Amino acid sequence: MYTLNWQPPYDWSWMLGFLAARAVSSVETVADSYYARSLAVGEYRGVVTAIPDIARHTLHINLSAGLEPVAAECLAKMSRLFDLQCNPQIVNGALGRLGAARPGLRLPGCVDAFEQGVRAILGQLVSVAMAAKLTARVAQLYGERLDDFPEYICFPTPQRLAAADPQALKALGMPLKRAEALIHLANAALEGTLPMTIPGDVEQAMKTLQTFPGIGRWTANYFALRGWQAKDVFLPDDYLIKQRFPGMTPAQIRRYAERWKPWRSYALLHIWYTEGWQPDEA
Amino acid sequence: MYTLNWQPPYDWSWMLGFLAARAVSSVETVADSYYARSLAVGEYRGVVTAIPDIARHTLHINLSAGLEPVAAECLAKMSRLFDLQCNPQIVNGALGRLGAARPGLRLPGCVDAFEQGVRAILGQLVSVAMAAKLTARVAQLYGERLDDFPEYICFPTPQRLAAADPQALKALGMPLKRAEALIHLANAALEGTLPMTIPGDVEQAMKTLQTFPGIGRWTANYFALRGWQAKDVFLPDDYLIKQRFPGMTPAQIRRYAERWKPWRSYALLHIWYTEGWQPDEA
Amino acid sequence: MYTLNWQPPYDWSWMLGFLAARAVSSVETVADSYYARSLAVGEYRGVVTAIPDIARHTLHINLSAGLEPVAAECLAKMSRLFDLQCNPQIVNGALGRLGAARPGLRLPGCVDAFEQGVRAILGQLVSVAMAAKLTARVAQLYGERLDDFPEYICFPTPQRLAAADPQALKALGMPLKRAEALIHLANAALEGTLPMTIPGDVEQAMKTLQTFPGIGRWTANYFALRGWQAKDVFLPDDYLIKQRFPGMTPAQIRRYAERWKPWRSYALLHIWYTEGWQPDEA
Amino acid sequence: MYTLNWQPPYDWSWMLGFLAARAVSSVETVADSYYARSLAVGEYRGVVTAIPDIARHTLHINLSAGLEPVAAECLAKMSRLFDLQCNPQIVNGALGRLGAARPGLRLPGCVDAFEQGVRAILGQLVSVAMAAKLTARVAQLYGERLDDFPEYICFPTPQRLAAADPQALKALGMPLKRAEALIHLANAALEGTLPMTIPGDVEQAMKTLQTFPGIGRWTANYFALRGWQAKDVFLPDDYLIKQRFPGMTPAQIRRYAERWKPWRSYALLHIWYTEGWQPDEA
DNA sequence: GACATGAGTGCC
DNA sequence: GGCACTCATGTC
DNA sequence: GACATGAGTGCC
DNA sequence: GGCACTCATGTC
Repeated sequence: MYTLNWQPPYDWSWMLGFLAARAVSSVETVADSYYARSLAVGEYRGVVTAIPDIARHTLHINLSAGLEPVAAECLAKMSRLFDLQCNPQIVNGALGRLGAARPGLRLPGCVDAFEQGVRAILGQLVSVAMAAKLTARVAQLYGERLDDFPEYICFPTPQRLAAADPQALKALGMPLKRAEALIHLANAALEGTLPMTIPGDVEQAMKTLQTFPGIGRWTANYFALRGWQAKDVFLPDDYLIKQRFPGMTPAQIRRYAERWKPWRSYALLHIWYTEGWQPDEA
Repeated sequence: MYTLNWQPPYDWSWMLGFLAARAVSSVETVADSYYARSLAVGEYRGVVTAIPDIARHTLHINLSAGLEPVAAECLAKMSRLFDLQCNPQIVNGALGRLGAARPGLRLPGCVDAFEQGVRAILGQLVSVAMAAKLTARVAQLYGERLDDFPEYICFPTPQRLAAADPQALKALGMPLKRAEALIHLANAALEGTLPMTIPGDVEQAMKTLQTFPGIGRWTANYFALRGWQAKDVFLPDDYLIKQRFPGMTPAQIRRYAERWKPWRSYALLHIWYTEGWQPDEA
Repeated sequence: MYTLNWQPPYDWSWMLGFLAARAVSSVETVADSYYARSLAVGEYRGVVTAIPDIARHTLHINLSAGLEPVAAECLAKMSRLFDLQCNPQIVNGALGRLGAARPGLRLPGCVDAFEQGVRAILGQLVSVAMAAKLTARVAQLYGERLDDFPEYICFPTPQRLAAADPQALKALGMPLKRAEALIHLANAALEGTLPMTIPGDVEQAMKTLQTFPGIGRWTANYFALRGWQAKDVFLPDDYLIKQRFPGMTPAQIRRYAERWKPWRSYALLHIWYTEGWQPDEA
Repeated sequence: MYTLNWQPPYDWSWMLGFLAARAVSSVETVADSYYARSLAVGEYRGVVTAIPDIARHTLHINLSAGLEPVAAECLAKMSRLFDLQCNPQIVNGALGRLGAARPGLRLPGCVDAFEQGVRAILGQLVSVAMAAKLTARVAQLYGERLDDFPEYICFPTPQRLAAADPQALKALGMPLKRAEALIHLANAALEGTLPMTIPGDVEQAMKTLQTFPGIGRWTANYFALRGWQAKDVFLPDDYLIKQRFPGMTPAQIRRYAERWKPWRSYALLHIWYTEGWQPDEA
């Protein structure tokens, strides 16, 4: 129905694959030709279905009737998720070699900063698949089902999680500390203390974000990258990243990563997805 | 040339009129058949043109090339400005008689919360036409002019007003306290402390805004109403509102206004634009 | 055994009467010729007996063997409780008539600031008789018993009340808010946040006390007078004071009291203890 | 005139030796047979003289006429400075061989915590002798000279040192951060933020003190030890203490000192004054 | 991965 | 001897 | 209109 | 009494 453009190239298989690995049961549905999920914008609810059209370098978006009143916001959330703004020529011509292998690489964003904040926290320590597992159990117990689409369920809202028993969340398979971190976040979201859109001084905001209980530098960085689509942040503390920069310390990986400014987020993504990458033999 | 839907009725004449009186020179251009303005989204900039289609209950939006990359967010911004999500038969079915004369009334939003905050501040005590001219001088001194469209100029940014000399701003025609309110607000915007979207707990947020230097209850209420498009806030501290409820104190006005919950913001717009309105013997 | 002198005249009948009405069962014993109570200074504990010898305008202090290693401290605490430093000629001189019916009037201090802090809070609203009873219940539940004096009990320490159960104190006959006030005061004392000695800036210090939950302006003023023995503070908010200045508001009474500077604490006492008194309708 | 008791043994040579080395000209006089200094308690001023009487295990205190009204507090101030409360059998019973060589060792305290705070700060990174002269300069420049004893100057009040020009202090011979630290400490004293008496939770109160400018973990410790006479604190960050524990790191010394709880302050003093001392090679 | 604790390494 | 900026530990 | 004071009112 | 809320009132 609705239609948005993008600038070639765009590696849709890479993106869909990336979302699929983290997809949450009952919330999202990922296939090789499309993406679909529940979506809440205020008291408006429905299902969004994104269908890319390669030959035409366009993305078709369909909305169930309940989301029509806020169509444009849905579109906006979709374009942030898919990084439709990216000019690959600018980024690739900057990252050089590092990106030459997957020039269609895009930054997977989010459809809602609060959700991403919940995802990031639950992604602490565990495996990607284990976080999706955990996130799935949290959505199941605290999310709302769509009257029109029972197979689907909306991600738990800020109020619902703000009013959850720490013990209950703990029972889903996470420390008490993690559950407290989640509740705190829902409140920050209710009060407007969790920036929902990318802030002008990402560095400063990430510092404030770290004063949140349960949110360390990794979570704040990862949340900035995904939740805000901050394009120039690296994850020198990441598990896989330490495994790509053998024997290097956080401030080293960090100083190194500086050569990719101001597209460190994209460089980070390429490294994660470059099977045998290793720092330059310099 | 995009397109967005709206439900009838929609009083465009009234809306464009409300925007026209507050139109800021070089930033916005208002006519009886279209609205247009400079628009910045991150580092992307251009000019938006909104043409209403009464024939097909549609709103045609056109963007210059420099904004096309972030097209979706632009459409979202225009939909919040024009209140396209509104179901008038629901609001008026609730407001009753108060809304029967102007059922097409809509809540004039903003295209960016930061800008709206600045306008709210530069609108204190002075006249509407004055705030407009005053605000234009600020946009004149701190705005980013568009290369693609020299005639237009982007609204100041938080980083540009945060680094502004108090005295300089004051010399444009405002007390020093107000120049300082603008500087503080820009800072808050920079670090993510200023909610850019409607928060879950609208008054907890408004209470927090009242700690900001230069922001009292009237400014908070007004900011929430237009900046967040909060649908259930009333302005019992408003000059004109006090005149509409002869000899009534803020609390009495607020008590009375409860009859229009959960659509007090619409009630407010109807009462503001209904000369000679007066409360019942209730 | 030990002896401390004073400057005549000293109204011991008034001093003992005042202390006698506020005495806490098992903690203090007040008779016509002597005062005695439990006393803890660190881990040193015992009983203190003070016998005033009018003839030789001296004060005889006896100390249980347990307090002997900290004799001086006990002596200084007795001198602060009895305002032995007072020069009646200077106060009665700077006060004129107001302080002529009882020039022996002394400011009753305290033996420990935290204790006075607790008394001040528990002395809120209820009558003096109820405050003493209420306080007696608190001492009875959290106090320390003296092995050599089974009849006496040490006033509760900050370490016990800080650990106290809010509900336990509430059960003694006080609002939950007042018990929480006590718990917080005890935590402040443990942390070194409660000034145990008169600060140089009493006004600033009191303003800081008022940020303590359960502590308003009255409690802070009363605590300064008794707890720090600050000599220049008035209780414009006091109940009995309001009756002493009919028709006048806290600020009027306060403007009036400026005439007795810098001995307002004393004036406050005289006016307090003069049923007939009334202001000069200037 | 006045007499205070102490339990033997008491190494007076050592004590007077410790105070004489740190004596401030115009403030205190220290001789073989006595100790003397200016003293201010409110608006009462004068000279205090302490003379130990070894024959009867007592200390004689003489107060100049100006301090009689507050004699008891003066007596208490002397008891805290000379650690009269100490029971050497308990301490020495616990310390074992560590204090067998000097069973009369006492903890040199102070007569005022503010003053002690200033001395702690002025003695940072300098020699005992320099600190004394440095301090003396400060005293002379901001003190209150006694009319009855011309050569005696009262130590600078908090009010006087708060309003001191941050440069005049630099002049005397201290860094810029050094003088700001003094001016800060002084305001705290005025507002009641600097505990004047030992808090129930020393570790906590010390943490808070460390948030003070110019006050680090070393000064906070030394301050607790002398200004509050806390008996169980150690100084692993002390230069001399480092030399006494060859190699070992701050945390290791600390863990070793634990063997002397709850008298680490005494353990500390013994180690300071036992030259070829070295830990057990165990 | 979050978080409080702990070793160090130059400049005031 | 304060004080800011890293890494190494060691439960949860 | 933001914002100190000040004084009322009513519910802990 | 504490305290949050409410209604002048005077200033910038």
